[PDB]
Amino acid sequence: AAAAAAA
Amino acid sequence: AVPFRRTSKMKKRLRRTHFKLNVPGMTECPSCGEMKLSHRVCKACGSYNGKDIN
Amino acid sequence: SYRKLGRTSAQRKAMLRDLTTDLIINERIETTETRAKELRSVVEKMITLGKRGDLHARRQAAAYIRNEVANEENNQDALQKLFSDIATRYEERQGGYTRIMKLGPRRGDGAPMAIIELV
Amino acid sequence: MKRTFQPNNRKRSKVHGFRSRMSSKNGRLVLARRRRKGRKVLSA
Amino acid sequence: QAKAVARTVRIAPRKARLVMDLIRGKQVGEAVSILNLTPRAASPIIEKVLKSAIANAEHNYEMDANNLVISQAFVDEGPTLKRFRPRAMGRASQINKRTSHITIVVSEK
RNA sequence: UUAAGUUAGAAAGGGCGCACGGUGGAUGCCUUGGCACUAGGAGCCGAUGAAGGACGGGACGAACACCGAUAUGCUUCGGGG
RNA sequence: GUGACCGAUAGUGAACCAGUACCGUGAGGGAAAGGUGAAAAGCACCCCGGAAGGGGAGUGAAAGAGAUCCUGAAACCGUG
RNA sequence: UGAGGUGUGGGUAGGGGUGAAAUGCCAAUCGAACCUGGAGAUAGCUGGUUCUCUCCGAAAUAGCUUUAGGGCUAGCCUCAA
RNA sequence: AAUGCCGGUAUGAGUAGCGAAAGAGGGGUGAGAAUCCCCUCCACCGAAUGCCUAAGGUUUCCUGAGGAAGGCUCGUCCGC
RNA sequence: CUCAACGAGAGACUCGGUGAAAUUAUAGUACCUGUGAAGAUGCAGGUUACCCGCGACAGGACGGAAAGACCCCGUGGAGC
RNA sequence: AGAUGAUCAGGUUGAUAGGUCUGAGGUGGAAGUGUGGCGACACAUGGAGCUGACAGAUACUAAUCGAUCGAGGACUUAAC
Repeated sequence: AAAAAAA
Repeated sequence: AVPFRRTSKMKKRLRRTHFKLNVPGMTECPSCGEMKLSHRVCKACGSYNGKDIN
Repeated sequence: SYRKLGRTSAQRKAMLRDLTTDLIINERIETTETRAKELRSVVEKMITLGKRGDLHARRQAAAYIRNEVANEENNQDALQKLFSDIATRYEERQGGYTRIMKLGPRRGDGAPMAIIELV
Repeated sequence: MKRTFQPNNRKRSKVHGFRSRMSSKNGRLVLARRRRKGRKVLSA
Repeated sequence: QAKAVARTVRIAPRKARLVMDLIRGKQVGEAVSILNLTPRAASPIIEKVLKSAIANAEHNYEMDANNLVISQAFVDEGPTLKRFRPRAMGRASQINKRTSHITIVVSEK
């Protein structure tokens, strides 16, 4: 996936 | 926006070369002194060319 | 170009009217230097309005002078003071009714202060 | 906003009070562990 | 030679060095008048230390203060008072209330 | 004096070494307290009101300890000067 | 009464007003913090300073011993 | 003006409650709240493992394995008789 | 040498920030005033940014001194 | 937007007062072409470059922040 | 000209800025008085009044007194 959704 | 390496002492001192501040334009007051910065009323005697105007 | 002095235009007008009237009563005030430079032209323009002495110049000056008492136990307003004392005092002099004398910097903010006086 | 702790002394004394814990053996064991550790405040 | 030490007055040392680097090496008659006009509000504290040193030269040794000159003008650091400033999202950043030792030594030229 | 060459010194500030200081509580001494046990004793206190607390009591300001409107205490019997 | 047990980051969490301060509604979690000198003899008095803090003069064996106060390292900050 | 908002006093407690149903909420915590114990759970996994010198010195192969980055025995190393 | 624990101190750096929204002048105190007090203008809220009264806090209320630390600056002022 | 141009206020800029944080092996920290754990500020060859700052931009430092969430493994777990 | 430095025009044998006067441009017929109307309003005085940075005159005001930096010129060779 490699989704950049860092919180 | 994050420092990669810490600044060394010598680089910090080289950057602080121009951080110093200058001597003001201070001159002899003709009434009493000493001394009086240029183009301002003297804080001691309250005179300016040359009346006591406070 | 005139200065903005860090204020809104309405605040600029109100502060300039306050400083002009306060210079007109107390005859010597101590402000910052740039406020003095912005104030002196307005003050000599209002003295020039007081020079004419007619009703229209007085009604022009009434739109700028705030309603504070000038002379105690006489009930004299500032607007009467322009047309009674200042205009008769500066009848011969053509301009240059104020001078600015600089003081040292202020303690709290380093602001260069100045003495304003009617001469 | 409205946070978690909304203080009320009656609710505090009704839920965490001395007589609430003395009314069951569970709170009696709570007070026994409180006395055994030596805490100055035994209950709310 | 006379010496006056401030010893834990509330001023950061880096701000005191900005005056002390230029006051160093001058005659004491041309040193108070520098401090009066800078303004740099650590300079009243440096003035107090300087007048203390000149008075210690006049009273304890009689060194004829019109001939004095500043010899040693080092600034040291005192103990730091630790304060905490609340930030966004509960960060609790640290604030250092710095403290300096101001030392002025006067002597003959 | 000209022309062509060759060198030193330059420090706004900095580097290294040395000297003199400040911050700090590591180290070294050092216990006022702890940790294991040994030889003995003691192993229960309470409706004749327990364990534990709150509130108070000193000429004097708050707290620890002590005491309980007889309140920083009160008797009797011994020790001691 | 004894340790081929510890010595203040160790040893009980706690050598110090410690299950205290503080955190949590609550059950509960839970610190940091010893050392002047033999004797306070704790710097009378003078000067600068509003005071704090200094420099002399005294007490002290030592004042660089002066209230987190024995010795005082290094990181760090400075002056030549 | 209503399947309305809101105050006070109460009730339902975790293999549970509550849910006009989202795996939502139950003290900034939720496909199973928090605290204390079993408990120093276990980890074929990752990281770390503190003074010096001398002598000798590998392997990354085979077989088997719920075995494939683990293990056991052979192969290779070292010391003694 | 554990994204180790505790304590101290740097780098970033005299950098970001100093937290909605009007101040100006003249007198007073004071060692020190843009920030404290008084006066005169000007401005803001005004189904509130006004009055009181719960829950809650608990002395924060008043007077006289004080300014170390806390007022994200100063301070002669304060809910210190 | 074609296609952007002015004006007002707050920050940014200067001065006075106060003053952090993420990060950080040491660092006197150029470019091109190659080489190399196969994508170099530090290696090789060459080309350039007096020392120290201030205001801006963000291409790189496989930038920082979270022992990748995807994929696989564990004879790990949990929910259905 | 410009964030700040810097640059440029100038510092009392002088027009650098402000004020004053006269103009350019802008806006459009100020206040007061009088006339007509019951009045809202219109007309005359009057291209009036007002005018921020645009010009030209004018030292009336501020560019005061002052202070700081700044070289005594190395040696050979051919003619002087």
